[PDB]
Amino acid sequence: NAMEILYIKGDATAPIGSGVKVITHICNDIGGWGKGFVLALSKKWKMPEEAYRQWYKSQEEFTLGAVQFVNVENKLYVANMIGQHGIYKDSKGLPPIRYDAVRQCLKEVALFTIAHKASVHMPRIGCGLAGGKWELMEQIIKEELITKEIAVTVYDL
Repeated sequence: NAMEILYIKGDATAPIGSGVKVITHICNDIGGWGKGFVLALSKKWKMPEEAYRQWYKSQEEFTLGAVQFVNVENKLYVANMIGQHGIYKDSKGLPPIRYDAVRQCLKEVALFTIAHKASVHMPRIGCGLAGGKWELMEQIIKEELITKEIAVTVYDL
């Protein structure tokens, strides 16, 4: 019980603190990169977007629950986590967010972060158009990261 999610004001593309850092965000499964946090990423680094777009074309494990890790600076990675289905709600009004997919992604982030002695930095992942409910998303993050003593910072903006 040593760790707790930290919430601060700011921009997850400008992560706080020291050591190796992984910026985690939720991507869709159709290769779309044009709305929300991805725009903040691409302002600062071309690599996450380009890696993701190449991944979409490769169709090599481009599936819900999969994660691509890209280096953007000395000691800084971005995790492109495929955690939402499509961009818009489906025919029965189900929002794109897939909580099970996000959890699977976070299991892979946990292993990566442990191996690299890293901390996690994120926006309020899933909130907004993906239709995620923070009270649920937060619980998944606590279970998959915080309980293993991986620091997590959520950036409000």
